[PDB]
Amino acid sequence: SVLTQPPSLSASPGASARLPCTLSSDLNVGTKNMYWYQQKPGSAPRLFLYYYSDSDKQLGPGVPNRVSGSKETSSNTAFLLISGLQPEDEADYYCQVYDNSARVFGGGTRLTVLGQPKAAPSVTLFPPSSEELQANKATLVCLISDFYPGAVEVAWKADGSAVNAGVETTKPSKQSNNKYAASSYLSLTSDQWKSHKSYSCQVTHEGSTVEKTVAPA
Amino acid sequence: NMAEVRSYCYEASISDMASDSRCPTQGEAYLDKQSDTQYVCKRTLVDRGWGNGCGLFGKGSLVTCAKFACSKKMTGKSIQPENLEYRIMLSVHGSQHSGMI
Amino acid sequence: IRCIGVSNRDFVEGMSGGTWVDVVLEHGGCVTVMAQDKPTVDIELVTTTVSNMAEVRSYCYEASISDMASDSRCPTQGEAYLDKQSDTQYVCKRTLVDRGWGNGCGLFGKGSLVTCAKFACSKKMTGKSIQPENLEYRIMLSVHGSQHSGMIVNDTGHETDENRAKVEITPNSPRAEATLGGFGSLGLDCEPRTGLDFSDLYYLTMNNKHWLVHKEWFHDIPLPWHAGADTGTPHWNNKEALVEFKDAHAKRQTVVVLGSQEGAVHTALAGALEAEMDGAKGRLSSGHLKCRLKMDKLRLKGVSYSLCTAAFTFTKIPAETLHGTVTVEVQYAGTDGPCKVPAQMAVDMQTLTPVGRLITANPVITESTENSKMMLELDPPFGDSYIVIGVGEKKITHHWHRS
Amino acid sequence: VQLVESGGGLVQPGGSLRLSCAASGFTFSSDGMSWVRQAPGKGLEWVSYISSGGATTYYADSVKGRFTISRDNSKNTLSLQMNSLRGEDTAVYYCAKDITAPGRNGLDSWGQGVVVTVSSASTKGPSVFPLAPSSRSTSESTAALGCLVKDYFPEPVTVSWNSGSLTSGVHTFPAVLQSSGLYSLSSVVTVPSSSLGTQTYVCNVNHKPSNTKVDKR
Repeated sequence: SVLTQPPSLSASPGASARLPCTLSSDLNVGTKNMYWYQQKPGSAPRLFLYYYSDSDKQLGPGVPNRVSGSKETSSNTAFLLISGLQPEDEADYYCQVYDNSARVFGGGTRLTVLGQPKAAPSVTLFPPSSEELQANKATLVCLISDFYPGAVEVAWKADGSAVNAGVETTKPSKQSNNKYAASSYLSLTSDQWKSHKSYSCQVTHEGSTVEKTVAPA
Repeated sequence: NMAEVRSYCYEASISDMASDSRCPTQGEAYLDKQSDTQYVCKRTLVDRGWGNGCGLFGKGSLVTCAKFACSKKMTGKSIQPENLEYRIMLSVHGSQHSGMI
Repeated sequence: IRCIGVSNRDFVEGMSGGTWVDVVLEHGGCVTVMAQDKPTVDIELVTTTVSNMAEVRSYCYEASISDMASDSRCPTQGEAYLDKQSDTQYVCKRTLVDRGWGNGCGLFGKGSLVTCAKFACSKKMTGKSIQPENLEYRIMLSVHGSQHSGMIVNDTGHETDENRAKVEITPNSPRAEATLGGFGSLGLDCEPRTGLDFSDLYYLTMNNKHWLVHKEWFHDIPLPWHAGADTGTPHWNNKEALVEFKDAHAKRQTVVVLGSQEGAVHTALAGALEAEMDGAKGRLSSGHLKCRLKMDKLRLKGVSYSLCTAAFTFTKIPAETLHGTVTVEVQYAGTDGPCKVPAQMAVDMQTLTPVGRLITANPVITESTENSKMMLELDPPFGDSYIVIGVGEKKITHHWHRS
Repeated sequence: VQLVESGGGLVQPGGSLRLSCAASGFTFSSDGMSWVRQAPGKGLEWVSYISSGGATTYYADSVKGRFTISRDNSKNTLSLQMNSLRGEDTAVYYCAKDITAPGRNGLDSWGQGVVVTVSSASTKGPSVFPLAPSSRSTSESTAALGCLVKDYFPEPVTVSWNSGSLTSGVHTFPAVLQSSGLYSLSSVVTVPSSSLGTQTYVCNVNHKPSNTKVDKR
C-alpha cells in the first residue's frame, strides 16, 4: 500500500487548485474513504476533507465551501479541489486512507499560493579547502538561495555518473526577502575527492536545472 | 389516533457493488463501507491459489458490500385502545318521501 | 497447466499399454489423466450451452389497467352491455347488484352490471424448449511437463501452444480430436443422456435472469398467458389472474391490478437447478459427461534432453492439496537448459529405489538463461517420503508428511 | 475540543519516554484515539491506535513490540509508552481523535504535539572546516567561500566573519538534523575574486552550550 503525491505544487489566487493522490493497485480509489489533512507551518495537522463520493462527504470545521473532492478510477487517483484560491490556503496537504488497522499517509503536497512572481534559483558550489584536506577529509557544500516556491531537487555527480553516498540537503527555508534557500552537502575523503576529475551540483526547479561544477585543479 | 409503530420495505434498489479479497494467511478482508449503516455486506471464505494470483493454496477472505435504498415502503401504526369513534345515522318516517331515501 | 488447486479434482491413472481410459466429467471438477508414456493432460468441461431454443409460452407477471368503464341496467330491463365487453384486450365481469328506489329504478331487485378495462402487460416471462439434440459442450485441455505457474489461468494463444486445447462436442458430433502441436493429437468420444432429464424442462426467462423449469408446473402457472412468440399486441388468456373486480355498487364497480408477482415466482422456483446466459446462448451448470479418449498419437516433447547440472532452490515449500497430492515450485540457476529436471522419491541413500508416482511426468525447462522457475506435482505414497530434486552435489532434499 | 500533550523531551538511544494527553470538550470515553509522529522536515506517519473502551490496540510495524498505548477514561488521558528508543523516533508526536461513525472514520481533532529527541550526545562541540573557492565561477568575480560546522549537539550556534567586519554577502544557513542526533551547519560569503590574494578570510564560530569558540582561517 503506497499513496503517491507530488512533492510541491503552486498556483495564483482565484485558481481552481487540483491536488492528486495516486493509489497503488493494492487498493481501488472508488472504494476508499479519503481523508485530507491540512498543515500550515508551525501548527498541527487539521482534518480538511472526508470524501467517499459527491454524495458522501464532509468538510472540516471552518473549511469553506470552495474545498471539494473527486476520484478517477482509470488512474486510481483521488483529488483535492480548492476553487478560488486564496493566500490562506497555502499549506501542506496529505491524503490518507484506512486499510485494516493500517493508516497510510501520502508523501504530502506543499501547495504554494503565488504572490511574488516566479524566480529562478541562485546556486554556488564549494570544493574542499586546504585545512580539511589536511587530516584526510574533503566535503563539498552546495548552497542555493533566492528561489520561488520552496521546493528544489539536488543531484550530485562526479565524472558523469550519479553519486549516491554522503549526501545531505537542508529543507527549503523562508529567507529575508520572502524567498527560499537550502544547502546540499557532499562528504568524501581526500582520496575520494582526488579520484574524480570533476564534481557537479545539479539543482532542479520547475523543470529547469541549474548546474555548477568544481575541479580539484 | 394513529402513531407510526414500524415501517417495512417491500421493494428496494441496490447500488455501488464492491468487493475486497485477501490471500490466505494475510488476515481479514476489509472495505471502508462494510460498517456503514446503509450498506449490506457478507464475508465468506473462497478458494485461492496460483490461478487466482496468490502464493499459497488455501481459503482466502472475501467481503462484498452494496448500498441499499428503499423504493416502496409499508407502515404499521398503532391503534390506541379506548379511542374508537362510531358514526350512526337516524331517519324518521311519515313526513318523508322516498327522495329522502 | 490448469486445474491445480481445484477442490473437485480427479487423479485417475491410465491403464498402462494402449490408451483406453474412461472419465466422468463434472461441471465443477477437473480430471488429471496420467499415462504410462504420455504428458499427463489436464481436462475440464467449462461450458455447456443450449442453442436455438423455441418459445413455448409466455406469462405476464405485472400489468397495467386503462379505460375503466361500467354499464348498468335496472331490474327486468335485460342485460347490461359495453361495446368493449367482447374485446380481446379488455377484461370484464358481469354481476347482479341490488337496485331500488334509492338507486333510481322502479322495482326492487337485482340489476345487471358490467365493467370492463383494457389489459396491458408491463413485464413478461418466457419459457422455451430445449430439444436434447441441440446441445454444445466446451472442453479445455492442458498438458503437464513444461508449464510454469502463469499457465494455470490462461486461454489466449492455445492454437499455437502445443501444451492448450479447446474442443466442442455436439449430439450430432459425439467424436472430436484436439490438436496439440508437438505433443501430437488427442481423440475424444463422449455422450451422456442427462443433458437434461429426458424430454422435459423448459427454459424460463424473467426479470433479467434465466432459470430452468419443469413442464407440468410451468403449464399450471395461474397467470395471464399467450402461447406463441411475440406478435403485435399478443392476445392474453386468463387475464383475470392479475386483475380483480371488487365492491360493485349500482352503476359502477372498482377494478385493480394485483401487483408484481416477481417475489411470488422467485420463491416458487426455490430448489431447482438453474443457470444464466449472455448472450443468446443458454449456459447451464451441470455435468455427467461420460467420455472415452485415445492418446495414441499423443507424443512427447523431451525424451532426448540431458540431466540438470546446476543448483535448485525452493521459492515455495511443498504444499499439500485436499487429496494428499503436493505441489512444488523451484528456481533453476543453470544455463544447461533446455534439459530434464531430476525428480525422485523418498529413499535417499546408497542404492535407493523410488517409491511413489509423479503426476507432472518428464519435467523439463524450456528457458536456457538463467534463473528460471518451474512447477511440478507429486503424489507421494501411502506412507511418507523425501522429495529429492537434483543429482549428486547441490541437490535439494525435503522431508514430507502424507500425514 | 482541546488536546494537550506533554511528557516529552530529550532522551538517549535505548531509553524510554511516556507521553500523556489531556482531552476535553467532548465525550472522551466514546471515541478512539491515535498517536501520529512527524520527523523534522518529513511527512506524517501513524504510530498506534486504541479503541474507545481499550479492548483493541494497533501498532505500526516500525513501532511494534516497543511502544504501548493506554487510556484512562475516568481521567480523560491518553498515554503512549515508548521503549527502546532509537534515532528514528525523533519527531513531533500528535495526539488525535480517531473516530468511528456510520461508514466514516478519520482524525477529526489533533493536539499541537510534543517534541521527542533521541540522541547519544548531550553536549558536544563542533569541528570546523573551511570551504575554499578553488573554482572561479566567472560570474563577474563572485568568488564564494565558507566554513562547515560539523556534528554539534545543542542547537544554538552563531557564526561571524572577520570579527563582524564582513557582513555583505553573508549567508548562514539553518542547521540539519542527521540520524546520529547531531547538527551540522555552514556559513558562506560572496567576495570579490581580486581580494582572495589580499583579504584573509576568518570565520568565527560560537557554540556556548559547550563553551567553545573556533576561529577558522
